[PDB]
Amino acid sequence: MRHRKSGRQLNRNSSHRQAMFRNMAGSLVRHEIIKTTLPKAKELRRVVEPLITLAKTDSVANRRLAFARTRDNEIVAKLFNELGPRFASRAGGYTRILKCGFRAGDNAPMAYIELVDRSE
Amino acid sequence: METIAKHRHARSSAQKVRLVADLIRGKKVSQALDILTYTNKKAAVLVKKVLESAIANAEHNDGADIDDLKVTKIFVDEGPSMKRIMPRAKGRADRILKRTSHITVVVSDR
Amino acid sequence: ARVKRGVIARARHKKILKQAKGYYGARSRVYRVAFQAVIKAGQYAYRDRRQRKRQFRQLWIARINAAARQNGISYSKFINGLKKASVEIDRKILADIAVFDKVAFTALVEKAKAALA
Amino acid sequence: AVQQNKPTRSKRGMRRSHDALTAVTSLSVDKTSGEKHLRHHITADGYYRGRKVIAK
RNA sequence: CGAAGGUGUGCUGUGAGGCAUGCUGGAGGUAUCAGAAGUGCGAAUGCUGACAUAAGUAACGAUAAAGCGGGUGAAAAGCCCGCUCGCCGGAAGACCAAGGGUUCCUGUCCAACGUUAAUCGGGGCAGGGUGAGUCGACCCCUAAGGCGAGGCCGAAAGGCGU
RNA sequence: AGGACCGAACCGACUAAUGUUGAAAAAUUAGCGGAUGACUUGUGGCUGGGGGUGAAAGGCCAAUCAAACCGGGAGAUAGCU
RNA sequence: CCCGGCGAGGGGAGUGAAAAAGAACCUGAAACCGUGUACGUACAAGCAGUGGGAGCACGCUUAGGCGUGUGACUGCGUACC
RNA sequence: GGUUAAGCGACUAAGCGUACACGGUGGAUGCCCUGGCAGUCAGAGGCGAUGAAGGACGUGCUAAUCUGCGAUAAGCGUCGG
Ligand SMILES: [Mg+2]
Repeated sequence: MRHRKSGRQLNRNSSHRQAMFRNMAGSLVRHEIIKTTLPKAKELRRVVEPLITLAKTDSVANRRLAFARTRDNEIVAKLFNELGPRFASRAGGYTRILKCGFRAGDNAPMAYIELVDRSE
Repeated sequence: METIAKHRHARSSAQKVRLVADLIRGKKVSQALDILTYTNKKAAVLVKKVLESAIANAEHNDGADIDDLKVTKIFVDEGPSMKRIMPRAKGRADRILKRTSHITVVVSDR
Repeated sequence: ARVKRGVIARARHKKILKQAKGYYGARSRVYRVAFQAVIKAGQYAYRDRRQRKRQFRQLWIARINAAARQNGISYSKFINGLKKASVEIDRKILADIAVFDKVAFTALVEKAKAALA
Repeated sequence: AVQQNKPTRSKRGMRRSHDALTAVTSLSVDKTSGEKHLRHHITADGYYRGRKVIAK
């Protein structure tokens, strides 16, 4: 009954959870701005920030391991080149969450999530 | 002087709208509008629209004093209902009820 | 000729509801319960029209017994002395005197005591 | 399981005492535009902590 | 200058009731005396219509699965576009018969419907759309079978049958 | 060659669970038997109620059957409620 | 004319004897659902009434202990066909 | 006047109950009928192969319906009011 346990269920099984985490993380790293629910972004952090930390070091093995996630060559290409130097001098906290109210369709807690600076 | 505005045959249950009407009964309009616009209910949006219509009615048809304007009487009355048939198991039919509501807001400076 | 009962029945229902205005919930709103409530209230009123005399007699006798007991005599001895003294004061006036006029009840009590001997 | 007697309106309204909604009182006050917004939330135009957060 | 009716008050009678009046109502009602009832409701698991109850509870209809950016739109988890993830793929694909009878396309809208949002739709309104010597139907013929002049039988109706 | 075997389409429902105001006025899921024949299916026709049909349960005859449905006798009758 | 979504709906002005006649349109009761006023209720048990009854608010009256509205408590009281 | 101790103690209604006033769904009651029911006085007591009763389809400046009519198609010719 959840004693020192982590990992939300999101009303999905492991395969769907992993797939939609992967799609969400790819969309975020592509766009640098995503609006979604609070738990979804909170669980996104634990996938994207380690991905950024892995991308901080550029190597063929590191690039292959990164490609094992997000299943996208363009996503990895954007990594190790753009977000690497930007977050090279940053130790964690690459993403931040800004609440923006609730949806009008299902009344779900909405929040924007973005990077630190976004170069904008 | 008293200003009266209302919405008739609104597609919402009387109890649901009454649950929101009691939140702004007797409160200041300036804060009542803020409460209505930040309440996560469809009936809240409906009563916000009715209150805005009443507020506009209290300036285009009335003289002045919008700041001290205060809501006095608010009540929701059940309206005509629609009879629909919802099929059920074993060939049984249940007459389902869709309830409409009349939302009336009474506002005056005093 | 066809006769419509929509006026006489309505008048009777209004009269019945008037007779049972304000008991509780459906009893003051539903005719089918209002009629039974009216009948029960009438029966209770008929019974209490006789019960009230007994209750007031009990109150008067309790007060008279208390008043005699402050004077140092029981109710039975007080009544025996009053009867032996040819005194025919009803217990309502006796209780009123005892409540309001102390000296009058004292005088009654020594007269009863003297009549006892 | 089904009822044996009809509950009164007193029971219905007596059950609904705890069903009353709660109303916010002190949402927030913006330090730049001075508009009401939810606590730890951005405003309508994406303002939080004075600086723009959404850039439209 | 206010009829019936409705809604309150007061008075009155052993009672079914009666009288007066406030308000609404806005046009018929009717004294006394006689006569005729479709003449008096609380029940009949009575019938019709309306409204409570459970209760704002279950449920929202196969555990194949959604997410992101942009656009219309007052409002987008559900509409459109693009990127992904997943499913069927001797089907959840395509073409027909039977049946349905315009559900097909376009423009327009959310009165009612879709078990929610709705701008969407097999929803409402208007317009358009179906081109055959070679397709099918039609037509020639025929089985099972149906009708059946004359004929036989049977009260009639009618049955069988060339 | 088999009224042969295993086993798909197809036919049927023997076992267990769910359901019992359900998705369904008998279904779904996991299993099951037959599966070239006494097989199944499409189309059209025939057998009409004291009758039809029936590898026979007195089963079915339009979600019903120890005598279908519709109208009439008929406001049948009820010593019953 | 205004709000509202170039809706629905509402409020003004006006016609209208009347819009408390607005197309859901004559008169508009009850069951049912609300708002405000007055009273009581968070230590009290049951066909929820009846008799007594302090108290609380208003009209009286120009005092005169009156009436209306509620009923702290108390004796009795286990619906109708 | 203050400190301490004891006793008494309403003013609170999240909601509810009672009476009143104001409202909503609800469409009974009151009034009315180019609608029915039963009779009286008279006619007619049948239509049709010279194509009946009854229907389909078309007919307007017509998108639909009712009614009339039938490619001469909400109709035409003659004679009367
Ligand atoms: Mg009442």
